[PDB]
This record gives sequence, structure tokens and C-alpha cells, in this order.
Amino acid sequence: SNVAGVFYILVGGLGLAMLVALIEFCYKSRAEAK
Amino acid sequence: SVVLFLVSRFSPYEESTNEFGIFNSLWFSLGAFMRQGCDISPRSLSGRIVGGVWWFFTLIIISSYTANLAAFLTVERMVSPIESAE
Amino acid sequence: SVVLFLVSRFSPYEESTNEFGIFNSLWFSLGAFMRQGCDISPRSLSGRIVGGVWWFFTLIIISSYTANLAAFLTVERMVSPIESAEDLSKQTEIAYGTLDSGSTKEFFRRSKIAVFDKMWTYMRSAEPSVFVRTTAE
Amino acid sequence: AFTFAAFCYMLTLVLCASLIFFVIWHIIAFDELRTDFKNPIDQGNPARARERLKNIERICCLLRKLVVPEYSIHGLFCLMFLCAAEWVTLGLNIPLLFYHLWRYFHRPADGSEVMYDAVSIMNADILNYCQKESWCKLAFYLLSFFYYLYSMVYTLVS
Amino acid sequence: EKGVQVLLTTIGAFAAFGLMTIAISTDYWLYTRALICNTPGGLTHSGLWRICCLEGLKRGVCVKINHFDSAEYLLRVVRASSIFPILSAILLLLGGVCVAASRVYKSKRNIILGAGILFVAAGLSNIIGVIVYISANAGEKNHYSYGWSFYFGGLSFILAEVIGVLAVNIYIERSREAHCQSRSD
Amino acid sequence: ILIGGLGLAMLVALIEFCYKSRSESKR
Amino acid sequence: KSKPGVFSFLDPLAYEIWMCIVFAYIGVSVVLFLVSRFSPYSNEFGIFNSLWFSLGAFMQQGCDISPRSLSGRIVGGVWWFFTLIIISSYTANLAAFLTVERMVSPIESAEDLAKQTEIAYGTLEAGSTKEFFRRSKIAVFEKMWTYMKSAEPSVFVRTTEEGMIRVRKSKGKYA
Amino acid sequence: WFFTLIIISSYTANLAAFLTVERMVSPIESAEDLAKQTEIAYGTLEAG
Ligand SMILES: CC(C)CCC[C@@H](C)[C@H]1CC[C@H]2[C@@H]3CC=C4C[C@@H](O)CC[C@]4(C)[C@H]3CC[C@]12C
Repeated sequence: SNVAGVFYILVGGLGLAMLVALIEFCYKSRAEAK
Repeated sequence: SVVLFLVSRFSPYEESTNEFGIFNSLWFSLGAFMRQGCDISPRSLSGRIVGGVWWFFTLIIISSYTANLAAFLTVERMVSPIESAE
Repeated sequence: SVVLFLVSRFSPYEESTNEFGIFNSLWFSLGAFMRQGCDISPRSLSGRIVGGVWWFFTLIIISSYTANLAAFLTVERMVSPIESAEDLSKQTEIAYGTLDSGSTKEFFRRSKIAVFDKMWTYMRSAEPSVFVRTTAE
Repeated sequence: AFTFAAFCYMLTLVLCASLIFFVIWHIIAFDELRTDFKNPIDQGNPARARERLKNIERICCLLRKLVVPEYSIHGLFCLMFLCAAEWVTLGLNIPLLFYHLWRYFHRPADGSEVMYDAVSIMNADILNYCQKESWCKLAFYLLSFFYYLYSMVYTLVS
Repeated sequence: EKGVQVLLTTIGAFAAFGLMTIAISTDYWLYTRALICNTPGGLTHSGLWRICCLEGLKRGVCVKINHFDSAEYLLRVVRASSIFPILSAILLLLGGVCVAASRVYKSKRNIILGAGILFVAAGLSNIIGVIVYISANAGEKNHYSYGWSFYFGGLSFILAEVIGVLAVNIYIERSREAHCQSRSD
Repeated sequence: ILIGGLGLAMLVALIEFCYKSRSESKR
Repeated sequence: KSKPGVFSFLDPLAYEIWMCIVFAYIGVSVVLFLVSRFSPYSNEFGIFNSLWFSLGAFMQQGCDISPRSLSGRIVGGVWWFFTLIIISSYTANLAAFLTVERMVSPIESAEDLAKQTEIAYGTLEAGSTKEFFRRSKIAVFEKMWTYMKSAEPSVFVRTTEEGMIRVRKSKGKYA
Repeated sequence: WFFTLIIISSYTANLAAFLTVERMVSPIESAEDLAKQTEIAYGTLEAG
């Protein structure tokens, strides 16, 4: 309970990173597809 | 990060801005703050000055955080929200 | 350092021993212990195991040093070298003597307990005179 | 309880496996050398002679590259047992230390450039001496490993 | 090869889904002592929803857990709903389904990718649920311990991460094969 | 833990040595 | 003489924190591997080297490789923050432990026993000690007597062997 | 490197000492606190 905040922040950063990665992948694939 | 970016773009070592753009500048600064290392370190006197002062800042701040946390965990102090009627 | 050297020489990544000879192994270990970086890190699972355990060891030891030093500097504790009389007989750095021509010396002289016999031997074979002529002295 | 000597014993126990490995490699290489020697040494085919010579040279180079670690690691054992003030084990280990020192720094071979020399190697006397030395060293290392394990357990439990 | 890796991925998906469903439904997460046990209290084995007394007069009777400061309220809500472990199980199920589809639409390569993303996200959600559970249990009656359901959840997390790795590797190999074939053609 | 890790590293190095030797002798 | 346990160096942080540290390490490594090796856009961040990088990050050592993408750098940054907080907390709580263990002044006199109350002290029910305390004109023993006859329920005792047994059974809670 | 390690550890430790001690400080708030301590002297009017 003392350090739950860093765990929440870390998991949020992981989810954000995965989302950014998928966004870049879709955008790049669409761009290279044209 | 911004000052490192500027100093490395318009006063490069002579190339020297493909390294230490804004993104890599932010990365270098973050790695410095967290006591990690660096895949790049500045070669110019101005970038090195920036890095040195950032390094000093990081050292002091991390030491202060650890020390004050040790204080907190060593001495319990419960403050009453009220010490009067007003 | 030795285990890293062996593991990297006879089970190399495949070259891998011109890096992580004994000299560079010692250097890597030292840089690890001092929380610095490394111009080389192992690529094989065995060398990486060695490095990981060394890293854990270093982290724990540095944290312990800093913490116990903080304890030392926060709490002053002055220990008396002596908490009894046997401790005083065993010690030779500290000198002890009574008042000369008194009842205390007469007690130590005619004693039968071992510790006080040893003290009497010391006081009789002591240079300069441990004894004294007055209490204030 | 845990102490400096027990940690020294643990570390020496871990490092003696390496010495066992080295001596086992020695005896395997010398068994191969014997298979090459006792087997007919006819060199009528230039290709066969070249292959045999290069095999001998390779094995000699391997053995030379592999000797210093053994001796220096045993010296490390001796130094550790000196600093920890474990006198009995240091006494048991000094004779092998001096034997290794003598062996490395004498070069009884008249060439006196390498401990093992391809030209001097293939000699039956030298081959057999090396084989016997390796076997005795393996026995000694096994015994010392078990002694170190016993001493470690003894020091821990007490 | 690819076939064995896909087989391991599907087996891991099924196993992780089963383990997590078992852990959620099961009520052997925490062994502790509670005041409401009919005699600091009596031994209890609990879970996510209900608590059962053992070694007591009311032995075998299981009763729904009585949950209940904005952050504390949100934590209590999340712990009660147990939405994170349930989401982990759901995502594992969907990932296994996507893998099975990848066993059919061998052309579409962006399926065994969704499977891996879902498995990794399920592992993250399981981490979050574990953190929430542990945080909520604490308050401010000792010598407590964790049961085999908790470790079933942990095993589910580990398996999900492993099979996500395998699925991503499969996607890598498949995309590499297709791209090299196309470029060389 | 340090001693255990060192021993495990030696063991894994031996395993890798045997594996690589066999794969190379195949080549 | 409290024999410190092996793995007492883990005491500053609870078992749950170490468990979740391991879990977060695995998750971080997997997410790094994924977000580095998914897009057919090379990268040295496989699953082995992702684990290596994460481990080295946790120990504040750093390794040869470092991320170059936005997602990988987000992951590395949050992992770095987590590592910093956790290591600082470990060091600080260990310092707290040792400092407190260094403050501890045992009982060495009647005053030390008198002021504190975490330990109970009582003498024989009938005897010269009870009378001595009752009929005392001294400050410290007056305070003791004021405490004495309290709701231990019974600090007093009937037999001396009873007092010795009670002290032996009590885990330092009786004097 | 050794010098740096020792110096940084000493800085952190002594700073922790400073802050911890500054956190122990309980001022005077009653007659008892004044009574036990002696670092401060207290006296009233000669006649009164
Ligand atoms: C301590 C160990 C490891 C090495 C040194 C031990 C000595 C005593 C060993 C090493 C090699 C040994 C020799 C090897 C070969 C032979 C065969 C024959 O000619 C009789 C004994 C003789 C000559 C051995 C005598 C003992 C010997 C000299």
C-alpha cells in the first residue's frame, strides 16, 4: 500500500506504450500501403 | 533537454544533431536523473556543462529524497488537524 | 571475475574471450560494485547469470553500508571499555592502583579470590607507581 | 555459523570443479595423443602427415593455453586460506603450489620455450609422465573437493 | 517449428483460462483469522467473493464478503467487482479464439498478433488485480497466508506472458517468410 | 545466492559447451 | 541473542513487494520485447535482451543496448522511475531499522522501569518488599506504588517460584 | 570510483542524520519537559 502508486504508474505506462506502438504500426502500414 | 538540443544543433561538435535532437536530449536527461547510463554523452564544452550541472542536480535531489524518506520512516509524527478553535 | 573469465573462455558466445579475459573481467566486476557502468556486458546466459548475482550483491551491500552509516551518524553510543573487574584485570592498556598505605591495599594483599590476586600481582609489579598518597591525587 | 572461512570453502568448492574439468580435459587429450602415438606413425601420405602434425600442434596449443588458469586458481585457493587463517588446508595445499611453480618455471625440455612442445611431445617418457601426473592431480582435486565440502558443512553447523 | 509453437500457444491459452476461472470461482485465496467466525477470531479461508470458516462451530458455512476517502471507495469498488481478473480471463479466451482463427485464415497474419496483445494485456490486468486484492486486504489479525488460488492466478499470469511471447514470435516468422518471398519474387 | 549463481553459471556453461560441441561436430 | 535470519536483508520490504517486483519485471520485459519486435519496419531487443536490460535497469547498472523507439523509451522510463523509488525505499527503511535498533536502551535501573509501562512489574503479595514500597517516601518508588496495585490484573504474586515462572513464561513482559 | 562511492554514501547518510534529528526535536510544551531537561535555565521573581 505504500508503493502501489509506482505499480499503477508502471502498468499505465506499459499500456500507453503498447497503444502508441499499435498506433504507429497502423499509421505506418497505411502510409507505406499508398 | 531544450538547452542541450539548441547547443548541439546550432553549435555542434562537427553528425552532431542527428545525435542530441530533442527526443534523444530528453532521453539523455531522463537517464541521467534516474542514475542510469547513456548511449550518448556530449562532446562539446557547452553540452558537457549542461550535463554536468544536470548531474549535480540529480545527485543532490536523489540523495535528499532518500534521506528525508529515511527520516519519515524512522520518526513517526502524528499531527492533530486542530490546535485551537478558529 | 574468475568464473566470468572461465565461462567466457571455454563457453564463449561465438571474439568472445578477447573480451572478458581476466583483466577485463576484473574491470567489469569493479565497475559493477561501484555502481558505474560498463564498456562491455556479457551476452551468454552463464556470464549474464554471474553478472546478475553480482549486481544483486552490490546493490544490497551498498545499501547496507549507507544505511548503517546513517545509523552511526544519527545515534551516538559511547561504550565504556570496562563493565566489571575481570575485564580490568585482563586489560593491560588501562592502569589501576589504590591509595598507598590504606585498607583497600590491605584487602587486595590478603585476598584469596583469583581476580584480586591477579590485580595484586599487577600492582606489585607495576612501573611507575600505580599507587597514590591521597584520594585527590 | 556463517563466517569468512566458510565462504572461502564454498568459493573453493565452486572453483575446484573447474580444476576437475581441466584435468579431465588433460587426460582426454593425452588419451587422444596415445591413440595417435601407439597407433602406427607411418607418414607416407603427405596429407596424413600434415593432418597428424596439425592435430598434435593443436592439442599442444590447447594444453598450453589451459595450464595457467589451473595453477593461478590453485594459488588463489592458497592465498584465500592464508588470509582466512586456515592453517591445515594451507599446509595441505602448499606442496602442490610449489610443484606447479617448479613445473612451470623449470622447462626440463632443453628447448625451454613452452611447457609442452610439439617436437618434444609424442615422446613415450614425456607422454606417460604427463598421463600419470594428470591422473594423480585428478585424484587430488577430487579429494580436496570433498574435503572442502566437509569443512564447509562443519564450519556452518557449528 | 511453427506447428508446435502454435500448439503450445493454444494449450497455454486453455490452461491459463482454466486456472484463472478456477481461481476466481474458488474461495481459497487467503487463510486468516476473522472476528465473524463464532470463535482475535476464528480461522477462515476466503476468496474474491465469499468467506468460509474452518475449525469452528460454524464449520463449512460460507457467507458473502461484506465490503465497505474517495480513493478507498474506488479501491473497494474495484476489489468487489473483481473486474481485472475477470478481464484477464476474458482476454485470454479471446486470444485463444484468435489463435484458433489463425489456424484457419492462414493468410491474415494480423490475428496471431491480436492474440499476443490480448495475452500480454491479460497478464497486466492480473498484476493489477493482485495489487488491488493485496492492498484492499490490509487495514488499520496476523500470521496470515496465501492459498493455492492466489498462486493459480500467478501461474496464469506467467503462462499468459509466455504465450504472448510465442505468438509474437510466430507473427515475426510468418511476416518474415511472406515479406522475403514477395521481395525475392 | 552469489555462490549458487556462480555454480549454476558453471553448470550452464558446461551444458552450452556440450551443446555447441555437438552442433559443430554436426557441421 | 536473536540470530539474524538468512534473507533478513529482504526484511525492509514485504514479501508482496518482492513478488510484484518479479511480476512487473516479467511484464516490462515482455512489453519491451513486443513493442520493439512487432512492426515490420533492426532492433536488438529480443526477449532475452529485454530481460537483461530490465534486470540491469533494476540494479541501476545499465547495459550496452538502450531503446530508440518512443514506446520502448516510455517502458524504460517508467521502469527506471519504479526502480529509483524502490531502491530508495529499501535503503531508507533499512536505515530506519538499524537506527531504531540502535536507539534501544534496555532497562538498567528503577527509573527506566518506572517511567515506561510496556512491561509490568510486581513483587510478592505478602512480604517486606510490598511494605517497603507502600511505606516509601521516595519519588520513584512512590510512582511505582501508584502504578502498583493496578489492573494487571495481578502484578503481585503469592509464591516466589510463581514469580520466577511467570517471568520465564512472559516474553519479557514481566519484571 | 571508491572515493566517489564513500563520499556520496557519507553525504546521503549525514543528510539523513540531519533530517532525522531535526524531526526528533520536541520543543517545551509543559512543566515536565522543562523539569527533566537542564539545557535551559528557568527562574522566577526573587520575591513573590
Ligand atoms: C602432486 C601431483 C599432482 C604431481 C606430482 C606428484 C609426483 C610425485 C608424480 C607426478 C608424476 C609421477 C611419475 C609419473 C610416471 C612414472 C612411471 C614410472 O617411471 C614410475 C613412477 C613415475 C616416474 C611417477 C612417479 C611419481 C610422479 C613423479
